[PDB]
Parts: sequence; C-alpha cells; structure tokens
Amino acid sequence: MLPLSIEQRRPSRSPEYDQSTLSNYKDFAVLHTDLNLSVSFEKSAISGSVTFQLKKLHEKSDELHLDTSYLDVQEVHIDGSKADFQIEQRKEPLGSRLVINNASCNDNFTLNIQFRTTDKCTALQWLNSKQTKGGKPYVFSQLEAIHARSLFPCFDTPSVKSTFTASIESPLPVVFSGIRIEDTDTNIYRFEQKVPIPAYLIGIASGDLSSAPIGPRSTVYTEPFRLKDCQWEFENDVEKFIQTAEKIIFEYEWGTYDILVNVDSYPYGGMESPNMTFATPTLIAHDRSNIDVIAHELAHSWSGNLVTNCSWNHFWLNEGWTVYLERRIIGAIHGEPTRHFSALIGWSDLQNSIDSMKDPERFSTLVQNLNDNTDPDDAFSTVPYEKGFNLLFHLETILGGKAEFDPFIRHYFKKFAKKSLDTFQFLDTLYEFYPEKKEILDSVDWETWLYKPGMPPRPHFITALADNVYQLADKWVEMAQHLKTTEDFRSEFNAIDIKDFNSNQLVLFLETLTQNGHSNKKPKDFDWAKFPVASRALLDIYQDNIVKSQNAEVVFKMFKFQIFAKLQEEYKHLADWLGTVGRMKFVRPGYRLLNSVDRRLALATFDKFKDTYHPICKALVKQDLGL
Ligand SMILES: [Zn+2]
Repeated sequence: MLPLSIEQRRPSRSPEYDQSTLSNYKDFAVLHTDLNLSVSFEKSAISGSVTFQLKKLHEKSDELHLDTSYLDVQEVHIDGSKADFQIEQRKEPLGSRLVINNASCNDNFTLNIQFRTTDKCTALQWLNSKQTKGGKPYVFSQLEAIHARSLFPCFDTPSVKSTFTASIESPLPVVFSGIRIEDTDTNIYRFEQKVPIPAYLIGIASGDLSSAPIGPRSTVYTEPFRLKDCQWEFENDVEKFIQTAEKIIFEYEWGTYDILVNVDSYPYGGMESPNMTFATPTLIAHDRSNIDVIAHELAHSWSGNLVTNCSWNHFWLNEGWTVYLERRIIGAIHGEPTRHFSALIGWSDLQNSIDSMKDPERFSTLVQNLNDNTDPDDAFSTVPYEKGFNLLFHLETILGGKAEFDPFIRHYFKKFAKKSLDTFQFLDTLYEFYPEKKEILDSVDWETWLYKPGMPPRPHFITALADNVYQLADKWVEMAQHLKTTEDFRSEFNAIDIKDFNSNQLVLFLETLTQNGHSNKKPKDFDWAKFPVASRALLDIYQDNIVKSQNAEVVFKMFKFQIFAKLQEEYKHLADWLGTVGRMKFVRPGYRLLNSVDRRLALATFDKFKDTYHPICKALVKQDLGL
C-alpha cells in the first residue's frame, strides 16, 4: 500500500533481520534476564553470571546461539544442569559466537552462563584514581552499539528486549539502568528494570557517588564535591522537561528519570540508559545554559528506549525521532524560533558530517545496509540524527503541522511501545494513520530521503536567531577594518548585543567569527591576528556573557577565537583549561589549537595532564602532538 520501488526494497520478514548479531534471536524469546555481577576495580573486570528465562520458538534448523566478544564463559547450566558449550573462533567485527547445547530441555528453560570480562573487554571503561577529581576509582559501561556482548553473553541485538533484574557487588556505590530495590552491608546493589530494554541500553557505573533530588521523580548521581552544583543545574528544569515531553507524546513510562553526571575524565557526550541517563560534566555551567542537552536523553525514553530500531540498519528511527522530539521539547519551552535554530545548526552539522565522513557514499544514506561484515559503528554519524530529523520534520510540515502530526506521534509510540521496528514498518503505520492525507503523503520522495547519500531536500526553517548571530558576526568583520580604537569599538558595540543570545547563539557567533564572518561578501583572508584591537575589544565588551561563561561549550569556542586571533597572552589560559576537562571534543581540538600556536606549551600541558584523561583521550591527543 506504499510506493514502488520502496516496496522492492522491503525485506521479506519484519522486523528486518539483524546482521550484526551472531546469535539466533529469531529462534528464542527472552522472557527475562538477570545479571549477578561483581565489580573488581583492582582486576579491571566484572565477573558473575547471567540467567535468561527463554522460550523456544517454532515457526527449521534449531540451536542456541549467543553473542560474546573477548568474554570468558566459564560454565553454562540449563535448568540447573551442566550444559555443553563451545566458543567459535572470533570473527571481526561481530565477535565469538557462544554455542550452547539446548537439545536436552523443554520449550521454556532457565539459562545460566557464568563469565568474566576480559582484558580485551570493549564494554567497560576504567578510570584510575588520578583520572577522577574525587580520588576514587570509577567504572562505567558504554554498550552501544554491539558492545553488550562484551559485558555478558546475550542476544546482542536491538530487536531482543527483556525485563531485567540486577545484583551488582562493588567496594564502591553502583548505579544501574534500572530502579534500585530495597536491600537488607554486603556491598550488593540491587535493581529492577520493569520495562523491556535491549542489552545496549544496559548501563552500569560504579565509583564514589552520592545523590540528591532534582525533581519529584528525579535524582542526580555524581561525585560528592560536585553534588550540590549538579543538583542546582538540573533541579529547576528536569521535571519541566519531562512534563513538556509528556504533553507532546504521552505519560513517561519508566517511573523515575535520573541523571548520572560522570567523572571529569569521561570522554563521551552522554548516553540514554533507561532510568539512569549518563550525562557529561560539561553540562554543569552554573547558569543552566547548557541544559537543553537533557531533552535528548529524556526524549529517548520514548524513541529508542521504548520503541527501538530493530537493527543498526534502521538506526535513524532511534536517533532521528529523538532529535525531532528533542527539538519539539525545546520548541515547546523556548519558542518555535529556537527549535528552528536548533534545526538550522543541525543542518550545518550534517553537511560537515557528509563532506567529511569516509565512504560518504555508502554511510551517508539514511537507511543503512550493514551485512554481517560492517562494524555497526560506521552507521553512527550525524546522518541518522539530522537527516532523520529532517524527514520527520518534512512529514510534519506537509501534514498540516504539529497539531496534525502530533496525533501520529502518539499512535506510533503507543503502537510500538516495548517493541522494535524497521523503516518499512514505520512507513506503513504512517500511511495507515492518514487515509485522507494519502495524496500528499505520497508526494514524499522516500527514495532520496531513505536511500540516497548526501544532503536531503533543504527545509525552510525560521532563521531569526541565526540571522542575529550572522548579522552581529558580519558587523564585527566589517568594523574590524574601519574602527581603529577600543573606545571606537566600545561605542558601536554593547553588552546588549549578545544579551538575548542563548548558549547555542554564542557558540555560532564565536564560530562564525573564525570563519571571517557569515556572508558571500566576506573579506578574503581577512585574518583576526592582524587586528589586535578588534579581537581583544570583542572579548572585552562581551566579557560577561562570553569570557565569564563557565559553559564549556562557549568557553571552547572562545579559546578558538583567541587562538585564531593569535592573542598570545591567552594560551596559558587554554593550556590550564585542558587540565579541567576530559571530554574528547573539547580536549582534542583543544590540544590542536594550543599546539599550532605554542608547541612548547602544548607539550608541557600534555605532559602534566596526560595520565588524567581517559586512556583513549590520551592516546588520541598524544597522536595529534606527534608522540
Ligand atoms: Zn541520542
């Protein structure tokens, strides 16, 4: 009932089969999973057992195949009886297939595997005591996309979702992607995940953590020194966000919405493990300006967590729907011009991602096509997010806007609640929900959106907030050249200029500057180093909103404008600041900025702070400096 030749591409069975799994999930039903784990900070390993409640499905060849990757499976036990297993030879990138003899049991059986993580585990990130400001060891898992198979043996595919129950022992406190149960100290933390989740959403963190309320159904976890700060950051908006998102879709389904603010050495940008959102400390600005980042993880509570991409071929249904709903939450809070601006910055992110991404012709396509050979990680770029946002936004516009599309959002998420789906399954629900709207629904070029690489059709977004940034930014470039005095500059420019700018406008503003403005009529090879008064006059007049900002996002862009402006005095300040942040995205280009202008400082800086970043952060920064 939908357009050829999209139908031509329609898999034979939906949800589409997951090539990234070596497991045979199509043969089993996972009724419930249980993790009994023990954290050893000293061995850098998690050891224990996983217990599945499985039901045999009959609808040809039969066996029990599980995913593992560099994992020590010690014993298996079916219904309490030893069961015969063997581990195949490792196949990049999908790992070793754990084959277990299931012949003996009945339809519904209890599967218990005992295992140890390996030195080669790719599921757990370990930080020593030099790597956290608190001074205690820390560990967190990062499981997306197929790393769960490295934490425990399982059907490592987004199409298999199972309730969870978890007992984790640790010398240090433990948080989990679940709700903690009452216990009755043996250092054993116990949690329940009452909603079915995929294993990539399984999240564990253990370290020196305390907690504080940030809402009626929200608590924040983080290092104690940072505890009251983090609480202040989240406590004003977190419940409001949840309610904004509940109005756009429907009641939040997970009970509590908690946030773990990870250690400073945390190199990533966040994770949406259900019941415990992993957040970056660079979210803590002390003014609540870099806070809308929470709407995204929160949004995942519906799209991705509640309704899952069945495979990493259909990841856009995870992340695209989430950027959409995310921008809808902020749009509801800050006004339509803001979501359009969010959207417009997103369009910018997409093009740099497409211009640059390797094999921009295979991976830039909205619906991916990983067979059993492509690492699912190649499917993760800005495409799913932005081009997926743009397709959902396009669908919104043509259907008569938010009030016409909003009913489709509630049917979709209500229809696939607790299940997985593919692209094709989404479209049918789309076509099925608008009988009347069938004629323009059909006007959509699904083939270019879903299956062509490169930039999708460009949408018309309100450019208001971006115009102001570009205008103000262009003006500085033009004025850099006519005005020769700090007092001259102080009279054409005022703190009111960037007053009503939000965090994202400052970042674009400061970024537009280093691109010598944002206009066709841009001075060619205009350089900010040649105008020492203009550059310094900018950070001077805008000291309160730019220079005095503790928003790491705004702080980095400032350092960039200062490295571009070749303001030699500030380098020590960029050097010092690289000692305060561990986020790969600040630390890395941050060490690149410092090295170009002042090689000797970068090297000294890196020498003093090398062993304080996440080991991966250090390797990559050490690479750029040529060590
Ligand atoms: Zn996301």
